[PDB]
Amino acid sequence: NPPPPETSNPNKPKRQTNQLQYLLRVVLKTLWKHQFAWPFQQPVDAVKLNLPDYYKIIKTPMDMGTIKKRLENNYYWNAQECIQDFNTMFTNCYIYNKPGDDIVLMAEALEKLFLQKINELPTE
Ligand SMILES: Cc1sc2c(c1C)C(c1ccc(Cl)cc1)=N[C@@H](CC(=O)NCCOCCOCCNC(=O)C[C@@H]1N=C(c3ccc(Cl)cc3)c3c(sc(C)c3C)-n3c(C)nnc31)c1nnc(C)n1-2
Repeated sequence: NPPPPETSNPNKPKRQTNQLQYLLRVVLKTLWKHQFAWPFQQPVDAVKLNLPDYYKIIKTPMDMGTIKKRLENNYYWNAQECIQDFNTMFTNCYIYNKPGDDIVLMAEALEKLFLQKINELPTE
């Protein structure tokens, strides 16, 4: 297992935004409470899951556990940076797995929920 994605950067000035607050308050909390959140609340444990090829195949690993920390650490520069991490997290799941897999069906539901909630976003 690699080290997790960084959750802070001393050279990146901390920053907070109306949308970044909404993404932590509204968007992240919804998916984190969702029944399908559990495979995404932390980085993929390739060791525990016996996935030797994962971190060779998945070049940009991302998870909601990382996203939660970054929103709480004001690591994100703007909402768009947080949004892309969510999409990257779903994409990794989609490409690494096979069609019909349960983890795909769950990621679909979580992604439709993610998109439904960011239609309700301010502007910045
Ligand atoms: C004694 C033997 S016999 C034997 C072997 C040996 C040693 C060998 C072998 C290998 C190397 C060497 Cl040198 C020598 C031998 N190889 C095996 C076969 C082999 O190569 N295995 C390793 C490759 O496995 C890849 C396929 O993995 C399928 C499962 N996918 C996942 O886990 C993805 C993962 N899913 C879920 C998930 C799933 C379902 C649900 Cl509802 C929800 C989530 C998930 C997350 S996070 C999380 C916390 C979970 C639970 N998650 C995310 C996010 N995104 N994705 C995932 C083999 N083949 N023929 C023979 C004979 N052998």
